[PDB]
Amino acid sequence: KNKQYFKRYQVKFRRRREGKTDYYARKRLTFQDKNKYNTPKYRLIVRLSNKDITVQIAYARIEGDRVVCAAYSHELPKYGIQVGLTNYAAAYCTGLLVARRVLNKLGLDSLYAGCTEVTGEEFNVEPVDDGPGAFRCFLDVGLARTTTGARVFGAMKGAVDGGLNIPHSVKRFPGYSAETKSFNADVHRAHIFGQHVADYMRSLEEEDEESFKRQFSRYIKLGIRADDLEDIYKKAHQAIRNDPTHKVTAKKSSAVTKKRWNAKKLTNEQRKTKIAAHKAAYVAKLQSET
Amino acid sequence: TNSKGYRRGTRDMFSRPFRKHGVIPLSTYMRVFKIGDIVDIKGHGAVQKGLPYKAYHGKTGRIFNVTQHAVGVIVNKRVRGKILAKRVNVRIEHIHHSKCREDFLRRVKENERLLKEAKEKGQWVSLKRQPEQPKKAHFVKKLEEPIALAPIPYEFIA
Amino acid sequence: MVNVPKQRRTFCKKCKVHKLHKVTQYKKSKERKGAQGRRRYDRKQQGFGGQTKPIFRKKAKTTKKIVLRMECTECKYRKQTPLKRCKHFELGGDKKRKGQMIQF
Amino acid sequence: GRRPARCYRYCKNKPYPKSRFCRGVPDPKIRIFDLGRKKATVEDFPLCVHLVSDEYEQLSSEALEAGRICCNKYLVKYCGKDQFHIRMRLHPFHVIRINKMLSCAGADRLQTGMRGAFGKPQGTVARVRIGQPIMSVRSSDRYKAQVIEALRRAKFKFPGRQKIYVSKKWGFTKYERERYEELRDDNRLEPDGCNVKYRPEHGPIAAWEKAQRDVYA
Amino acid sequence: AKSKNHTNHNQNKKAHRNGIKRPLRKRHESTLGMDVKFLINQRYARKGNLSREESVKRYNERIASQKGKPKPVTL
Amino acid sequence: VRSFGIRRNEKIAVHCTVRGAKAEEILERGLKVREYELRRENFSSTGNFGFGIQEHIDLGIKYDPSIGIYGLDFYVVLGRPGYNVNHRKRKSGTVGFQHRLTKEDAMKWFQQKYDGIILNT
RNA sequence: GCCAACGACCAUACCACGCUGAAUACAUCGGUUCUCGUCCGAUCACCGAAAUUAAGCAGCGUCGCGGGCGGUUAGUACUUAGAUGGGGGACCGCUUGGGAACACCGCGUGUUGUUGGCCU
RNA sequence: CAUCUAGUAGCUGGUUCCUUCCGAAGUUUCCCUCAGGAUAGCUGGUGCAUAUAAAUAAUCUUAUCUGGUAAAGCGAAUGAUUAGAGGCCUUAGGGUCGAAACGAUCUUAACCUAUUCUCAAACUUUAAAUGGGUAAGAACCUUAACUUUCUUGAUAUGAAGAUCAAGGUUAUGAUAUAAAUGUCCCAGUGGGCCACUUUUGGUAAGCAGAACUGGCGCUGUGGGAUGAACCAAA
RNA sequence: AAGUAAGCGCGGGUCAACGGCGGGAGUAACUAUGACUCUCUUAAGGUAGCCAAAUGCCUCGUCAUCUAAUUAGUGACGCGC
RNA sequence: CAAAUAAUAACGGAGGUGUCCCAAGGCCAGCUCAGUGCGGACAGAAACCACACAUAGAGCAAAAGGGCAAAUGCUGACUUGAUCUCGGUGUUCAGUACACACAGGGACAGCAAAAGCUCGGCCUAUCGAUCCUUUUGGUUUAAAGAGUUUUUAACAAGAGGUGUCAGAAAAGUUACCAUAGGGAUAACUGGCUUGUGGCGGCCAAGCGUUCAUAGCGACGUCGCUUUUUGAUCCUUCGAUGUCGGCUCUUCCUAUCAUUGUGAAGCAAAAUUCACCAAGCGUUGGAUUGUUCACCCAUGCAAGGGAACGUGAGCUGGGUUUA
Repeated sequence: KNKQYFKRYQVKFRRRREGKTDYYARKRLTFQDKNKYNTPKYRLIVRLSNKDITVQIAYARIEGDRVVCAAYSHELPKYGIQVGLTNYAAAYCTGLLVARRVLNKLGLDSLYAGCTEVTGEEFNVEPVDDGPGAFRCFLDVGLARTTTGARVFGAMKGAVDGGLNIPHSVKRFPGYSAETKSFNADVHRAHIFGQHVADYMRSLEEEDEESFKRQFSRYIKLGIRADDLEDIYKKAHQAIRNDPTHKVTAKKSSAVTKKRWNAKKLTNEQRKTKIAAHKAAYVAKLQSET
Repeated sequence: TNSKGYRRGTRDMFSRPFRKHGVIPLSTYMRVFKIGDIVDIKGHGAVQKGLPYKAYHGKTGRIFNVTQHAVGVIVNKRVRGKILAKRVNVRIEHIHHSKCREDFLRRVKENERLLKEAKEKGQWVSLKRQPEQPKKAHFVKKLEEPIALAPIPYEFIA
Repeated sequence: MVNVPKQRRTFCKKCKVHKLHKVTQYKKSKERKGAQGRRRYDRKQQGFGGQTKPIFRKKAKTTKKIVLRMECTECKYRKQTPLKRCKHFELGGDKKRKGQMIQF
Repeated sequence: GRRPARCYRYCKNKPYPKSRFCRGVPDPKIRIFDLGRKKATVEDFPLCVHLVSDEYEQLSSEALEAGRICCNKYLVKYCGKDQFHIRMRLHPFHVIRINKMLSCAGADRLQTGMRGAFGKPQGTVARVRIGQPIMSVRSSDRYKAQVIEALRRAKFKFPGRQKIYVSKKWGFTKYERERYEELRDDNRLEPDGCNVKYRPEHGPIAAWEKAQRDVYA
Repeated sequence: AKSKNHTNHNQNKKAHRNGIKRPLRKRHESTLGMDVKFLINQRYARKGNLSREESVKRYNERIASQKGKPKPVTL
Repeated sequence: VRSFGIRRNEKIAVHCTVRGAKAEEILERGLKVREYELRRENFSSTGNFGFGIQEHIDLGIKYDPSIGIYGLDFYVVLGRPGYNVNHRKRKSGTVGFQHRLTKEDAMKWFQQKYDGIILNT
């Protein structure tokens, strides 16, 4: 609108222009005290997608957050889960994968084993004696709506099963009803092992058997049947507890000059010769008037 | 007959700058303030908690204290005619780091780098600042298009 | 019509913990004889001096600060706290309604 | 009571406006600032001639009102009825007050003798500066001599001293007459009523061919 | 009868005589109105310095007996 | 207003909204009442269009004098896939020029579906 | 040359259109048994797979708007300090230093940090 | 009439020897306070701590932070305000050639857009000069590894502290009237007045009120015939 | 805690006790004027008289008289500060 | 205002306060506001529904200002941190108090999945000593010969109130007057000042049968004049006799008349305009204390002022003691 609110236009930051950051939570997640001078705080960042679950551990530094541990969902094929990468069940693996990925490199896997006895109860790790406790994260959800049973709370119980000390309440765990709480670990245990994805594909050969070719396709391709998922996820909870090695790749060295496509933008000598012939051939076209 | 009271005359003191309104950038809370650090006060109008009162805007103190949200800064005010050193608990958003001494500290870093390699020569180490001495004798060559190039004093008529 | 609830959940410093309290008022509980400064007042004006003591006209304030007694439900322990100055005040009485029809 | 500006001659103060902070300011009985053929084009009237202040005076509204009528009535008498546009370039938004002392009946004593002084707005005046125009008349070059006498007749109704400048501009536009004639001689002076439009290289390009479709066609 | 109140005339002549007076520079400025949990057994971070060189450069190899704390401090 | 008799919060209207293949009950059921041929504007520049019918019992509703007859307000907002680009809370955006459908592509959608005529009035 | 999550600075990044887009991605998209929320599965929450020239960060294009930097305005305006300088006054000259601003013209149009990938 | 009675007085008047040295104040807060106190400042006295650097302290240069006044501005916002020019139009105030016409000129005024004149104690994108603050080294700069419950971290690496190590030439300029610190809270004072510059009220005033520095008060002498203040000089 | 004396409060009398004693419109054949009507009120609306008075501001009222000439005098007049 | 740190005055200018608030406090989540455009039966300039634009143009008990957009705005969710304590700091400042804000420590609690730091109101205002009275409070200390209970006291924290708001308990009149002082302060003279009056000079719209200036002269403009008249408070309050008239002298010119002149729309007469010009003259009465103006009259012709001229010159009518 015309040149004069543009002069008075103050943009929003860059990411609030693009939906990524709160900055009312980013201010309050990354708050450290001032008599805790330069101590990092290491929050736990699980961002979902359509076909990925990015769980990370980042701490607040000025020239950028620094990411110290990054487990994705597109590697769980290596641990025995081929499809259904954005499950409530498949998050607890990437929750548990990012905790065991960081306690081996911090050496805190001898102590702080975790919860392999996966039950769905509330589990808060008591500190191993001869010293203080374990690695603390804080969950950073962004503006995922934090209603009860979201997959973003499906990496906090995954990471607290590895042994990390993330502060809790079970109010948003799937299977804890609202009148009252009414703790119930079993619906959480059903959701951990992928029971209600199995129960729907055990309830879909009763109503509309053709809809297997719809939703729960590619289980038909890769042969995953519904009774396998309680033991597909169960045998993955120790194959993840045995090889958390960060998935580092070495192309060596193909990142820069690849190979052909620098994409130059119209050096100003060209733009002033672009509007040499754009102006000259216009009046010659206007000499086709006469 | 007023000053009296507390944010009076600070219509332009705690204003924001032009198009620097809105959300506070996040490194303002990521700065580290250790006890004995030189620190300017320029108050933030968009943080209404822990603002310094108006005498101390524009001043400069040293951090004597750190607490969870603020720094105690010890600032000099001339209350006429004498200087008390005032202790002002001021929140972190209203507090900056002084650049004044970290371009003195990059000379202590050179009064030991230049006295290091002066163990070979010896002298002059030349470790004092010198004011702008008068210039030199120097040979201005013309050549350059010989002179005149001659001004004359003339612009009035209109 | 400043509105205060009959019951408050606030710290009691005999159970050293937040309990539930019941809010009341204070008014004044008028003066005895003998109070000391009343027994002393009554001997100055035993007779023939004639008004030995000031008499305060030229008062200025309309309001008073309300002393809200807050008795505890368990230990039966009363604290007090003043609120600010306000003209009308009621205990309990009809929480205001949110967004209903403006009744004429 | 319309006491003149005869003893106003130390004027000191920052301009109190007729704004939302001294409301009660009057309707001006001095309104019009411009007259003649004010609908004439740029091309009609090449000569501009100003009356320029070489002092720092405080020219009154009634002085400026009087000087326009004396500049008008000589030009509609001599150089033609509508061969001029007079532009009176001093719009007087000033407040000169008056402490009035309603001292009728000689006995009241209440209002103000020297305590206390709120005022009442009566005046309106224009600060001039050195070299700063007061009025410009635009006309042809045939009536150059008739123009200066109407500005001379307006001189003796203003305070201070004033200098009559034939400007070397081409009308009220800020162009040299040669630079007006060269720049109008290709395309670049797209005319309006009083003023022309200038030398456009931006933007973006759509109003370049529109010029070129109306230089040839 | 209401004569002449308020002037800062003479007030800087009169305040520059015994001069305009910097406070003075201390090596020991007070710890009061300072963070009390920063101070209250940093009182005992001083009182734990029973010795500082004799029994203390014994400690440089007494913890190098366990090769120091060189790795696990890096979290 | 004091001219109609309404105040702040006086509960004057009743509305609802039907989305997706159940509107295509209540659209065409109330469009042959308008005998699908519909007026020209009646068609917003934003691509939505709508109309209004009185006599609410032409919707397959029996007359039923316990409720009375009513005049209603039918508004059909219309859109392509991807119009929830500005509706998500995370990482939002705007639709652009093309896509964004004109009046003359809702009319293009109306001469084909239900085969109406645009009735240049 | 790029892609994503998290960022810093917060328009050189914005706005309007226009035109491309390899690959990983990101999407739009499908569904409502479950957990969850609505007047409404649009939004949110959840299960997860059948087509692409819209998002998206861009590849950009624009004698684009804004914004940014430089030049010029200009040693201009103002101003420190000085005079037994001028003038009836208003105010102005000079001495001694300091030194702007609009506009105007030209230039470029995000820079980068950590961690995972892709290779036209 | 005599006594109480030398009643009281923030008020007027007077207050008695010389020389030497140092030398004010008319401002702050508070007071039934406005012809007065108490208070702080300004003064003096008396010392004391340090005499056959790198102790520091005060006007400039350097480094850095601060500022919205002069100027600038209104083709940037908010407020004004002057003129035309080009037009969306379907607002017309009705028209005009026509019953209204859309069959045409559009008439004007609205509304929109590129311009325009002139401006703001209680407007401002910009933004000086003179200013305000800070810094410019052993009280320092890099180390090493110890202490800590409070201290934080899962770190008895943080952060503060306590020690040993290693560091040419004390880290702009100019000055040092001796500076530092106590006590008598020590006396007088708490009517001021004049001037450049900036200012407010007032038509103005040898008027009223302020900021700044210099003066008279408290001060002779030279100059302006004359004169509190001007010029020169104490 | 009841019952309680005067006084007060409530009730009546009293103005040769202290004191007080109203507006606004509309109307009669030229105009003018308002006997008449409506209404607002009050404890009562200033009666009989008298008056620019030693009492009337406006004011040296207006008319007459007194003088050559009267801001004085006298007689009148009267919405009478 | 205020003169770019802060400070800063006048009976300077423009306003505000003495309250309101169980939410309008606390906190999470969702949400986007002013207005504008195209639409949708009744339905119009506005009713509602819905889309697109909207840099805050809205809203926030806020007087003004600052500030604020996945909020500090709007709506829901639970809620009581409008809690208990102990110091310290900022403001005002004497670096006193209250009070208001702040930044912490020690609890105990609210919201939230959690980080978060919630010690009333987004920030700048919304308030109060001693003595007294009065609650709450220890599960108390004392009443002095000793126990017991009542009573009283004391101590901690609030409230009751001082709006002249650092906080006496308070109506007039004096012309019958008194005292201490004051030129720190009015009444008259003198000084400065001139908004008010008038007297001049420029420009010339015009008037004058015709003619802009014989005589004028609008709108402007630049000066002179204090005496009326304000403004002022400098000199005088251990005192300058305060209005007029009478008397008497001198001076000014801003010229009424006369002398000498110039000009007219100057025939004579009568008049008008102007120049040199202060020498002589500028009167008698009625009414009023007046002072100007008016009235009768004479007069060739009836000008304006100065020492506030003039009370040890008088008078004493005005004014002004009892």
